[PDB]
Amino acid sequence: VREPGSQACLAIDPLVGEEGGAAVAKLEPHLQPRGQPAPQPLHTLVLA
Amino acid sequence: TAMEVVKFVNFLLVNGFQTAIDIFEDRIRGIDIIKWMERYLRDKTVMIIVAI
Repeated sequence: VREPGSQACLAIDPLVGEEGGAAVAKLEPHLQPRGQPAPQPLHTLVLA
Repeated sequence: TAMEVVKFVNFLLVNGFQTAIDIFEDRIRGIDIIKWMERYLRDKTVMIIVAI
């Protein structure tokens, strides 16, 4: 008989870098609000 | 959509996009309607918005 002492099997486990991983970022455009005095289209009429 | 398209064009212009639409480019469009349309159809860089 032989003993597995020296030849024992190996388990594996990755060295995950999640602890130092950057996050996913969401973008939102800062709308030029119409609540603030934004301009409007100058629909014109004629006084005949 | 003519009513809502005006609001949409306001939204785009206020946010800095040069929107070409018939009701606003009336003067240039009047010179030659088909040429006016072709100017934007041929140009590959112009984004076209389809109001369904």
